[PDB]
Amino acid sequence: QGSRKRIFENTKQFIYEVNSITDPLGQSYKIIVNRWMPTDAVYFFRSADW
Amino acid sequence: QGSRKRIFENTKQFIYEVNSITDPLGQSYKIIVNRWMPTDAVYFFRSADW
Repeated sequence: QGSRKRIFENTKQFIYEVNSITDPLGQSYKIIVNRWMPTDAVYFFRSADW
Repeated sequence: QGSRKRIFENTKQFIYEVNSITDPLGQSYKIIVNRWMPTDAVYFFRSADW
């Protein structure tokens, strides 16, 4: 908790916080879930190099 | 945790919280990581006096 880099999303009508997690280095990570994952592995990427 | 002065950065679409640590004296300090460090010490500076 004490090392949780909060990150929000302003929309002019609501401030939607994001389910993000950060490492000791400060690198923030957003967490999204997909129903078609193989269920026996996790993926880390930027969604732009692909 | 209770004394950590959480500072944020607006970007017109997101609010990225910075990984800043504060001292009991009330001053805040950003935390940046670099592979170029000697790995055995840390530097406290302003980034504008150099």
